[PDB]
Amino acid sequence: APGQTGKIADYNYKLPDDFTGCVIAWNSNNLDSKVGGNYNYLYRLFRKSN
Amino acid sequence: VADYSVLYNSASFSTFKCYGVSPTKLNDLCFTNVYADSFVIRGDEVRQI
Repeated sequence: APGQTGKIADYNYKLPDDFTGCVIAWNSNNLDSKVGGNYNYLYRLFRKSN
Repeated sequence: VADYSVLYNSASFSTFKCYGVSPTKLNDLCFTNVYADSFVIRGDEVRQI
């Protein structure tokens, strides 16, 4: 959301302070639950800047 | 000297509400003193404080 910082807020993907739109979140624990541990979902860690 | 940059970095923090100032800006300002009040409460009343 515009107004948060963290691994999920800036280190991966940022929302602008003048953003207008709609975020959508829903429970995809059915398909995403992979017996293989679904480790194909990555993200950059702690980038030196924002 | 407090490493306020890295204390914020531990992902264990599930309810991190910095009413005082923004978290990343904890690094620059110089604190006159500090209160460190620690305890444990219910999982429901986490945001009653």
